[PDB]
Amino acid sequence: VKYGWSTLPKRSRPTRFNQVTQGLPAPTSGPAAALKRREKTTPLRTGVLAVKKGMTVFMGRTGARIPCTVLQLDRVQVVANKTRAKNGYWAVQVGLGERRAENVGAPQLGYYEAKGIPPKQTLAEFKVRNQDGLLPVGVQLFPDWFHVGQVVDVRGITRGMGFAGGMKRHGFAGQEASHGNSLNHRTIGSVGGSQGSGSRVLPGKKMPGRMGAQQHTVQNLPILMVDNELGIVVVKGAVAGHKGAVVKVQDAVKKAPPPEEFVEATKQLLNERFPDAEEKLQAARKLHLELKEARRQGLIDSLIKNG
Amino acid sequence: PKKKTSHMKKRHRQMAGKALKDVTHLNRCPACGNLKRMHHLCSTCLGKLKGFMDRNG
Amino acid sequence: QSTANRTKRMLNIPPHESFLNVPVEGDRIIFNPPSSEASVYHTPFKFLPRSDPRRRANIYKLFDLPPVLYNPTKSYNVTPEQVEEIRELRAKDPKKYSVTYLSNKYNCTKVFIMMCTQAPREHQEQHKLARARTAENWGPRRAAAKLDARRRKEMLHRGEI
Amino acid sequence: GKHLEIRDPTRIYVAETFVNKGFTRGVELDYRARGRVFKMNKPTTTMTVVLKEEKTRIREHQERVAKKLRQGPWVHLPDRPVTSQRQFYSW
Amino acid sequence: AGAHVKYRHLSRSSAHRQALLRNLVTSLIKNETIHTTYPKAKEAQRLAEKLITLSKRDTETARRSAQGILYTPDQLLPKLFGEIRERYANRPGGYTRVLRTEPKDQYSQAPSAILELVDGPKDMRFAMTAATVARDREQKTESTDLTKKNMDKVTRFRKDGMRAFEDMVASLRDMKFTAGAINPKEWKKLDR
Amino acid sequence: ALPDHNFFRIADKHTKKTRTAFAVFTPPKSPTTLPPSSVVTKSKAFKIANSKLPPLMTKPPSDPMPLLTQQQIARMDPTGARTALFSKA
RNA sequence: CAGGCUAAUUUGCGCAAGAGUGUACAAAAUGAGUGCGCGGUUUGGCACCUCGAUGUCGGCUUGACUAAUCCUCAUGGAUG
RNA sequence: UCUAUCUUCUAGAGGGAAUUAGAAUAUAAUAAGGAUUAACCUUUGUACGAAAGGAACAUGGGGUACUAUUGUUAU
RNA sequence: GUGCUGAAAGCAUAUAGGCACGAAAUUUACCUUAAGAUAUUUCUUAAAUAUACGUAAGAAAAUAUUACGUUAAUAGGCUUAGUUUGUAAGGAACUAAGUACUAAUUUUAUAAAAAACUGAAUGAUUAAUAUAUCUUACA
Ligand SMILES: [K+]
Ligand SMILES: [K+]
Ligand SMILES: [Mg+2]
Ligand SMILES: [Mg+2]
Ligand SMILES: [Mg+2]
Ligand SMILES: [Mg+2]
Ligand SMILES: [Mg+2]
Ligand SMILES: [Mg+2]
Ligand SMILES: [Mg+2]
Ligand SMILES: [Mg+2]
Ligand SMILES: [Mg+2]
Ligand SMILES: [Mg+2]
Ligand SMILES: [Mg+2]
Ligand SMILES: [Mg+2]
Ligand SMILES: [Mg+2]
Ligand SMILES: [Mg+2]
Ligand SMILES: [Mg+2]
Ligand SMILES: [Mg+2]
Ligand SMILES: [Mg+2]
Ligand SMILES: [Mg+2]
Ligand SMILES: [Mg+2]
Ligand SMILES: [Mg+2]
Ligand SMILES: [Zn+2]
Repeated sequence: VKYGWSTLPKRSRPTRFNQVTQGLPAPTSGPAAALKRREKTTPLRTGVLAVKKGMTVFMGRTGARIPCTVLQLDRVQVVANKTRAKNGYWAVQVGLGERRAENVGAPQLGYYEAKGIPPKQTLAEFKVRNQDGLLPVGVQLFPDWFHVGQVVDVRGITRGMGFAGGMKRHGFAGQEASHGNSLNHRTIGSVGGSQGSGSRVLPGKKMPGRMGAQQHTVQNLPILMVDNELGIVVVKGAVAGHKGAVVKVQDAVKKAPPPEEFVEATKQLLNERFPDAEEKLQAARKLHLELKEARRQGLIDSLIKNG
Repeated sequence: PKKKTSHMKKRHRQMAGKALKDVTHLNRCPACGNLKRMHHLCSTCLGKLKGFMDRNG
Repeated sequence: QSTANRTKRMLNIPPHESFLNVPVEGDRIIFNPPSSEASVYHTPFKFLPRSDPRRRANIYKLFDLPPVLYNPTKSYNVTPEQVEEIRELRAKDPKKYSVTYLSNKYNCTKVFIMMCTQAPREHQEQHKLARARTAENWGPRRAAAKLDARRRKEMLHRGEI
Repeated sequence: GKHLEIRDPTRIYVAETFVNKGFTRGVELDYRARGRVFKMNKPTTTMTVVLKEEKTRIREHQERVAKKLRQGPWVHLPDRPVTSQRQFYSW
Repeated sequence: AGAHVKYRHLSRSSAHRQALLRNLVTSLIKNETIHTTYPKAKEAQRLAEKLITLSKRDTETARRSAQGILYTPDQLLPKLFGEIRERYANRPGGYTRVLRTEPKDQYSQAPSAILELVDGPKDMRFAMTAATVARDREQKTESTDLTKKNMDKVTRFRKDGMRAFEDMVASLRDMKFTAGAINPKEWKKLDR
Repeated sequence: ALPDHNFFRIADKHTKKTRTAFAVFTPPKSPTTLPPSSVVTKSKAFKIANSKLPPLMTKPPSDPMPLLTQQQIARMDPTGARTALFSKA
């Protein structure tokens, strides 16, 4: 084997031929069984991409001081919906910020060209529970996407720390300071046993190396403030990363989804702020074919200088 | 060392990914046309202009 | 193995079951049709001259059909007068009256339209160039697989495949 | 495998090149601890360049191309040899 | 493990690094230009642009802080609050220009640069842009947009401006400085 | 219905020809504000924070921290006597 | 010295049987002198084997594994 | 006393073969690891008990923000 | 460990057969790295793309990773507001915002060779032929 208990060649595609409608037992693995054992945890609604702007305190009336982190939403749009019949799972692709057309590549320029969206800075997918979580492509998400008191999870890349030792990386105690120690104060000491333990270093052994610059999730962080004009969503506690880094905010998996009324009001606000999200998308898709066909033939110069 | 490194395992260490990289960031100089590094000042025109400003001024 | 003799024993394959029924007494001629492809020197009885005296019964007699693959049917729907119209149209507007247009109009096979008429040289040279300009858009990997298809077809007809 | 476009077949290029080692430039003494001394040989070396014209590369390419069109095409069912001889028929 | 470096340490002690920067800024004013390594030219560039900012202040504290950076104030302060103060009176910052150059020391092959004072008697970009214009006129070529963009940079804030630039071009053509210059139309036909 | 867009062109440096061009979409130049939403929900557990929506598809203030400190000071000090009692005067 | 073979002995255990104790009543608990065993920790025997040792071991750093369980979790028996 | 050659190990890279012409971006099945403690109040001082004593079960103890909950005063 | 139904074996039995309760252990869940199928009405006919160089950084032993390069706020400078020092003076490592003042800056830099086989479905264009004889036509 290479990964797990399967000896199947990686180039073989037998999935469609083993169907439960033919009387076979529903497999315990596979995309279907993976979604069924995550149905409760999976968030009902999509998330938003936000930029960490700094830390502060939320002073409340009558005496409450609550340390909080400020996350700003900078033109958060819906770029693509990942359905189960096309991708194998439900998710929404969200975009953040903007990027200069010259820096965006042609493969991606034609990707946004087929949607009517300006090129974004970053893209990220948020898994939703079912088809009710998919939103129209091209709608902007504002801080009001959440409500005050709603607990969320913030996923961000932690601060980089380069090559760390044993103390900072794994919390090793180190050795003595002055009682005869010899050049071994912050070193890791023993790395194993002897011939009875395999005459080798055991896989998974803790050693110095690079630390940081990895994704970290902080769960169950309430929402203390929601300001649309500023574009910020103030969350309690600390968040991973530096100021100016993009983080992913979504409902908490270990907490019940927001009430049915809220999940519907937020969806009802996208139909008001953007009454025509499909007409603007179908028009962009209709234009992409004309330009894609002009590029193929080689007459793209004519359309550019048409008006 | 426990053993002597063979001709194969020593040739891997010496040349596998350690081939000298060809400098390709070369542009011509506007004043004289001579080849120079990109974003850098011509060495033959620097000395000549640097000496031309020392005689007359 | 260690020796060549030891290798011959590990790689042994026994002879056919038929050869292992040795007669205890006397000699016997047995029928052992082999499970192999017959050569072209085993002339079928239909290709033997009536004069030839070796046309015996099957050796089985001395002791439905498979699925169709290609059963064509020839049809003659073009009268002599219609062969003159094909020669007029083709020579008048060879771009509008192609062999496909004329084939569908007269209900004929595309090859036949070429048997009775030929496009002007200017038009013929225009077709070879189009396919010649198409053979320059092929990379080294596609142009090598397109040449192999042309060699495997000539080899097939030389008895080499 | 590098693709070139030769407009001047007389252009000189570096066909071959190898480095050899020559005599010993000098000898330095390495004074270590414990009154130990070691000899350090200063090396001198040479290089050989074999210069050829671009006509050699245009000829060597035509040979490689002719050797690739001489190995024949790929056939689906090849006639591989059976390398064991036995004094009986197995079929 | 700790914080990042605030600036370059240049493998020197604290006091040795404060004297190295005061010497490069002293030679920059005295000579109007210096040819040193790139990391040294980029660390003194921040101290030379802050010393010319003190020369544009009317307080006495600036006159005392300028005395605490130079190493011969009695001989260089009159030049700082004199010629230099008048030169950079109307410029909003950016008084120095660091230009990358080929190694000054070939032994170590350490990348070098040229730190200079813009609009100065030894401005190397004002002369290199004058040599380009001299060649273009002397070969009936058309200046490139980058040459036109550099021609205006070296003549916008300069006192004489275009007149001083046309004189440099005239002095480089009467000297035949552009003799043997490869025409820009023959650069695509050259390999060596 | 077709939103505004501009064309980005990728040209060759060898032949000076258009290799491929795309229609880059740009957000509305004049930002369009919309009337107040009519979605009113009554629930004790939550409130929709749709008080003041900004113009659609516009960059928010880069530094909301100093703007946020003046919102809490104006909420924790509606008069200013506390802010002035420790000012630099 | 460690490793190797053995298991007399052990501060390592299990099972079988049941004199006896348990006011009564063998097996709630308890279990004389014994039998059948597992295991390789202590003290030993041997000597295949020259090597880091005579307290063969202590502390520190860092482990990995075992389960015959001190704590935390589920649970049968207990005229006692 | 020892500047680590080899295997193992911790990190990070050069090249690569991919259903296969090559890419940009977002990515699933799956794989390998990580996290892993305990206590206290709360039973109608209830069941049980002559009394002295005294449980099991279950809920809650995120809020001087939201919310939940319990009180306090005003309507 | 504790049950329901229930026979072999008229009884009994949570024994076979048919259902079930049940632990800090296991599995999932949760989190991270890895994996790289797939997706886009995505791009590319000698490119798409990547690299190099230059200004850098949420990255950092090298390498790699993530931006930017004038149609530009990447870094430095300058300016204002903060913060700090202190006489509400004078300064300043620092933070934020603004500002093209300085540097991303010389005349087609480098790498990238680029659509296999069989079956099925479905188009376009074309002599996609053979045999007899040595002359034939024109002037
Ligand atoms: K020490
Ligand atoms: K039981
Ligand atoms: Mg960092
Ligand atoms: Mg310590
Ligand atoms: Mg082993
Ligand atoms: Mg080993
Ligand atoms: Mg000595
Ligand atoms: Mg040094
Ligand atoms: Mg000192
Ligand atoms: Mg008794
Ligand atoms: Mg126990
Ligand atoms: Mg009991
Ligand atoms: Mg090594
Ligand atoms: Mg996964
Ligand atoms: Mg617990
Ligand atoms: Mg309260
Ligand atoms: Mg029964
Ligand atoms: Mg029963
Ligand atoms: Mg496509
Ligand atoms: Mg290119
Ligand atoms: Mg570095
Ligand atoms: Mg700046
Ligand atoms: Zn020059």
